[PDB]
Amino acid sequence: PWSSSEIKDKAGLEALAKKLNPTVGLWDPLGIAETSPETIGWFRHAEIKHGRVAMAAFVGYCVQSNGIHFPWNIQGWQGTPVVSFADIAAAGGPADQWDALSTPAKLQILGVIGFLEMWSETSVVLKADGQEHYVRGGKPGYFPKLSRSDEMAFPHPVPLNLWDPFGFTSKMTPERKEKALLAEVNNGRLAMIGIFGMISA
Amino acid sequence: MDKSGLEGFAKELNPVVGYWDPLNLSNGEFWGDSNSATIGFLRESEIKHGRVAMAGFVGYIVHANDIRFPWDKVAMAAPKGLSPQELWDVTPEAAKWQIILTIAFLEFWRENSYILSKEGEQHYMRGGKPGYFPTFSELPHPVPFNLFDPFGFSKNASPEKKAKGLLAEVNNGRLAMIGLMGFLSEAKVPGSVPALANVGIRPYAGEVMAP
Amino acid sequence: ETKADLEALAKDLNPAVGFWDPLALSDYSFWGTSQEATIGFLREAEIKHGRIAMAGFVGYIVHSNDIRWTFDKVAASVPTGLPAPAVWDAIPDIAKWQIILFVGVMESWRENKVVLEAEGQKHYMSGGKPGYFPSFDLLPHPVPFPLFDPFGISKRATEEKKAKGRLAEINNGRLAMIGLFGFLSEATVPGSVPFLKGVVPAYTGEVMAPFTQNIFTAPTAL
Ligand SMILES: CC(=O)O[C@H]1CC(C)(C)C(=C=C/C(C)=C/C=C/C(C)=C/C=C/C=C(C)/C=C/C=C(\C)C(=O)C[C@@]23O[C@]2(C)C[C@@H](O)CC3(C)C)[C@](C)(O)C1
Ligand SMILES: CC(=O)O[C@H]1CC(C)(C)C(=C=C/C(C)=C/C=C/C(C)=C/C=C/C=C(C)/C=C/C=C(\C)C(=O)C[C@@]23O[C@]2(C)C[C@@H](O)CC3(C)C)[C@](C)(O)C1
Ligand SMILES: CC(=O)O[C@H]1CC(C)(C)C(=C=C/C(C)=C/C=C/C(C)=C/C=C/C=C(C)/C=C/C=C(\C)C(=O)C[C@@]23O[C@]2(C)C[C@@H](O)CC3(C)C)[C@](C)(O)C1
Ligand SMILES: CC(=O)O[C@H]1CC(C)(C)C(=C=C/C(C)=C/C=C/C(C)=C/C=C/C=C(C)/C=C/C=C(\C)C(=O)C[C@@]23O[C@]2(C)C[C@@H](O)CC3(C)C)[C@](C)(O)C1
Ligand code: KC2
Ligand code: KC2
Ligand code: KC2
Ligand code: KC2
Ligand SMILES: CC1=C(C#C/C(C)=C/C=C/C(C)=C/C=C/C=C(C)/C=C/C=C(C)/C=C/[C@@]23O[C@]2(C)C[C@@H](O)CC3(C)C)C(C)(C)C[C@H](O)C1
Repeated sequence: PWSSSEIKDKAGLEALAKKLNPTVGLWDPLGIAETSPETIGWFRHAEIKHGRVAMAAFVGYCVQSNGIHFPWNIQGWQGTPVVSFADIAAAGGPADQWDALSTPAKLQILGVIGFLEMWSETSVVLKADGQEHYVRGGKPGYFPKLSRSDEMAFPHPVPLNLWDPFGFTSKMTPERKEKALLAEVNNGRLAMIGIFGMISA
Repeated sequence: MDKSGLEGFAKELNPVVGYWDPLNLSNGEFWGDSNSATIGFLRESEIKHGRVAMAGFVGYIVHANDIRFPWDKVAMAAPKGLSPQELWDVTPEAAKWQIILTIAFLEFWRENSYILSKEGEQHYMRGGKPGYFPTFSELPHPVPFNLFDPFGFSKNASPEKKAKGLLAEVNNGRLAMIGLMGFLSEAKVPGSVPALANVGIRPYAGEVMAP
Repeated sequence: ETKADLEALAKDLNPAVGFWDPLALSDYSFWGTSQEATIGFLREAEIKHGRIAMAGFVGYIVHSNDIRWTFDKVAASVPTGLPAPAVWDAIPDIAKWQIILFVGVMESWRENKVVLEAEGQKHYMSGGKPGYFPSFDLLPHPVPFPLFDPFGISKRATEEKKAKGRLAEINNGRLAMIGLFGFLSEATVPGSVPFLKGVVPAYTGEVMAPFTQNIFTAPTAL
């Protein structure tokens, strides 16, 4: 059973809809607001995560198309062939650059991404922190801290966290955080349509 | 609707014609139901035939003009200059089956008394509004756009306007069946309908009612 | 279960369709036994057929696409590219006879009065639970897992979730008994399922003929 103020009904979805945009309101033709609280939370977090990934992908696409490559060597230290980020850039456009990336580099990147995914999904970590799983009444999008000294801390200390490593939010006001969440949802949708547009082009 | 109400309704449809029932089908008990049931069934049959005939008149014109969408591949690939019947017969068999099976589901939904009773209506024979297609609230997944009036232009209409509209529906469908069947007859036996002879109803050499 | 219970079950499976027995199997007394036991047998039959047909649908998709086990010789012996019905006919008959006898041992285990009443349930015809399968607690020898949930999942499931799952089981079984037979009918009768034309490979043999050589006339041995 849900025990939080997280949205669990079409009324709350409509409230958040007018909050993010008074004009559109709730645009739900498929009627996936007519679902259980757990599914509503799942859809909320899915939207948020697509926003994160789409924004990151769009900014990466812009930087890679501009051609601001890295100055290092990507391989060739532990007795392997030498490949440079300049070579990766000269491979082609962003999809071609990803294709030109070596296979274990891809595997390690995807592994770190999955590590962050599971640190998000781990209910015990959120409850050691101040949250629960987004399906069972948790805030959609909260990343638990990777730096900690609790029993749920890594064997070796981690320096910083994923979100807010140096407190750029610092103390944003108790509701301007929600304002930024609204702006984030809108910008995530915009970046979603944008990145699919660039990929289609 | 009782038979007195049927005579009344015929008078509203046309004050001059009245209750022209040369076969007296209204005075009958089909499958041993009541006379009110027979009236409801005949009313639904007339409304449904008029509806399908009105849509079929529009479809026959639209096909005869070779008006096809600018986004579809099937129609654009299909041969042009065909009659509407030839066009339907050369449509893919899977497409025909999807059309007929969706029509089957719509018929099942219309007949389903559970859905009508959840919406405050009944089956037409058992006493209810003939021609009322229920909404899609009871569906397993929540679709948008109920069939009748999907965008909601008649939500605020008045009962008198709606009664006038139902009378118009019956009469306009009555001549719509005649029009569509005129097209089919002229594509079949030539000279059946004189007036269309100039426009060149595209000849068809098959029995339409044999898929 | 009573016919009122069947009506309630049907109205919970599909509120609109409701109780839709048009042949009155629910009313015909099977073997002279009461309606409450004919209902049990018929409901167990529905559940069992749906189970076997769901498994058969997944298995037919697996066999037609030749996703075979990597470390067995029988699968290697069977030629590749055959129709899924033929992937059954190309097997040693001794393996068919052991699949069938495995189901026989399992369905002897299921209907056993002693095992059912030891675990707490009764026979499906004796007012028990239709579609239940007792675990191997009273087995002569130990065995690692049961059939239903060999692992632990759903050992702590609510009765509401179990009821929902049984309803979904019946409905998906009703649908899979038609999907699998759509595959078989399109294989052995082209243009029978209009939507699978050119999808299901054709087949000539009889899907209701398990063994190549007729067991009733001339079997084969190994
Ligand atoms: C005075 C006199 O003479 O009689 C008296 C006695 C009598 C006879 C008893 C009386 C009566 C009753 C009458 C006259 C009843 C008439 C009934 C009638 C005439 C009923 C038609 C239905 C048509 C339908 C449903 C068409 C569907 C059509 C469909 C779905 C299509 O074919 C679609 C399609 O075509 C398109 C659009 C485009 C093509 O690409 C493809 C095809 C071909 C597939 C009266 C009233 O008392 C008058
Ligand atoms: C054309 C072509 O090439 O392919 C086609 C054809 C082909 C291959 C055939 C196909 C197939 C599969 C099909 C059609 C399979 C059909 C299977 C079917 C129909 C199987 C019945 C079993 C009955 C049993 C076990 C009876 C037990 C009987 C018993 C034990 C009784 O006591 C009966 C009972 O009455 C008494 C004696 C007394 C009563 O008081 C009680 C009852 C009523 C219980 C496909 C997929 O369509 C493809
Ligand atoms: C593609 C390829 O080539 O991959 C290579 C990869 C790699 C890694 C190099 C290779 C390897 C090594 C592998 C994979 C090794 C696997 C080893 C493994 C899996 C070893 C099990 C031991 C089990 C025993 C001894 C059982 C005792 C059994 C006992 C004591 C029992 O009585 C069991 C039982 O009590 C229960 C449990 C419950 C009771 O109810 C029933 C009974 C009484 C019967 C291979 C082979 O080269 C293949
Ligand atoms: C021709 C035309 O016009 O139309 C049609 C004709 C035709 C042929 C019908 C067509 C088709 C295809 C159809 C309709 C196919 C249907 C197939 C079907 C219906 C297949 C179900 C499988 C279910 C399984 C294996 C379930 C396992 C479930 C298991 C083992 C579970 O774990 C259950 C579970 O409860 C537990 C125990 C624990 C809980 O935690 C919850 C879960 C869920 C995990 C076409 C091609 O589309 C076109
Ligand atoms: C690279 C990916 C990425 C991008 C491009 C991106 C962009 C923006 C923008 C756009 C300009 C705004 C305005 C914005 C705002 C907020 N982000 Mg966000 N963000 C990304 C990633 C994460 C992660 C991992 C988390 C997170 C969060 C929050 C919180 C909540 C703070 C709180 O109240 O704790 C707020 C207000 C955390 C959270 O709790 O989300 C529910 C969290 O874990 N973000 N974010
Ligand atoms: C292709 C099919 C089709 C055609 C070509 C067609 C043509 C006409 C014309 C001709 C010029 C008029 C004037 C007219 C008028 C009305 N139609 Mg109608 N109609 C079609 C289909 C349906 C369906 C599915 C429904 C429906 C209805 C109504 C109501 C509502 C009354 C009320 O709400 O009381 C009114 C007034 C609904 C209803 O209740 O019908 C009993 C309903 O469900 N119609 N309709
Ligand atoms: C493997 C072969 C096998 C087959 C092919 C087969 C077929 C049929 C048919 C099909 C025509 C019917 C209709 C039927 C019905 C019942 N079977 Mg049966 N059955 C088999 C095996 C066992 C075993 C091992 C037991 C058993 C039982 C029962 C009971 C429970 C009554 C109760 O306890 O109230 C009922 C009603 C249990 C029992 O009571 O046996 C004394 C029991 O132990 N069956 N059985
Ligand atoms: C290959 C065969 C097979 C398939 C494909 C299949 C599919 C589905 C689906 C489909 C989407 C659902 C949703 C579903 C749900 C449930 N199944 Mg099921 N099932 C299969 C086999 C068995 C066996 C052997 C048993 C069983 C059971 C249950 C229970 C427990 C209820 C309870 O404990 O009250 C629930 C909720 C056990 C039982 O007792 O069922 C009364 C049991 O023994 N199932 N099952
Ligand atoms: C084995 C061997 C040899 C060897 C070797 C050796 C010693 C190899 C060692 C390899 C080693 C040790 C490789 C580390 C990589 C670390 C990476 C990529 C870190 C990324 C770090 C990232 C992306 C961090 C991100 C964040 O931190 C940010 C920016 C802020 C925080 O808030 C959040 C997190 C934490 C996410 C010889 C001696 C040569 C001989 C022979 O060959 C055999």
